[PDB]
This record gives sequence, C-alpha cells and structure tokens, in this order.
Amino acid sequence: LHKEPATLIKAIDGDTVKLMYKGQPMTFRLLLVDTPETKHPKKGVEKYGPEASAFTKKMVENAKKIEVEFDKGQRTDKYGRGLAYVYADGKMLNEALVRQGLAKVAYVYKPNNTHEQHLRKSEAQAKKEKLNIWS
Repeated sequence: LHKEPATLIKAIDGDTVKLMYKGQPMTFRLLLVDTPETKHPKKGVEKYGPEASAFTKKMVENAKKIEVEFDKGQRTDKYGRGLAYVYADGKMLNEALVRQGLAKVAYVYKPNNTHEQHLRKSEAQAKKEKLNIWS
C-alpha cells in the first residue's frame, strides 16, 4: 500500500470528503468506519453527526497535506465513491474518528481490510474511555 497526494475540494460529512485526485474531483468514502449521519434520509441528524462532521472538516481544512491510500480490493463502491484511508498531515482520519468515539468500525469486506485490527483497537479504547458515541 502507498499514499498518494490529493487536494481538498469540500468535506461532506463525518465520513465523506470530496477531493481532487489525479486532476479529477471525486467523492471519497472512508474505509471501515461509520460516522453518525447529518444527511441521512430518515431521522435528519443523528446524535454526534454534527460533531463527527465538524471534526472531519477541521482536520482536512487545516491540513498542510492530504493523502489517500487505497486498500488491496476494489477502489470505488457502487455509488462511484473512492474507498480509501485518508491522511491529514500524516494522521489517518479514519482511526482518529474512531479514537475520539465519533465513528464505529464498520462491517468489513475482504480484501479491503488491511487496517481493521488497528481500528478495532482504537474503538476498544474509545469505549473503555466512554467517549461521545460510547457515553
């Protein structure tokens, strides 16, 4: 696995960001994590939706450098979204949300599961500290 450069276009919510990637706008969905939703059809904003969403927004807007890392499987979902690990200044945003109690570790699909052990461990820690989602 390799980090590639990307540029911010716009943060969409806690787990979706639009990035310019090899000169193309593309929407990216964060591998293995589920944030509460702000745009979700039923139920309007979920609890911690606005906070997961502000966390992602601040992280990417204040970054010097944004990089995307694809896993070993398919690289786009059915909706056309890139599926990646996102790094803002070397910190992986997917782990950072999970660590802060602002995302759950998703239902994982081999082969896109390289960093799954590392995220279940941050989630264990967030639960143990009872953060946000877990209070």
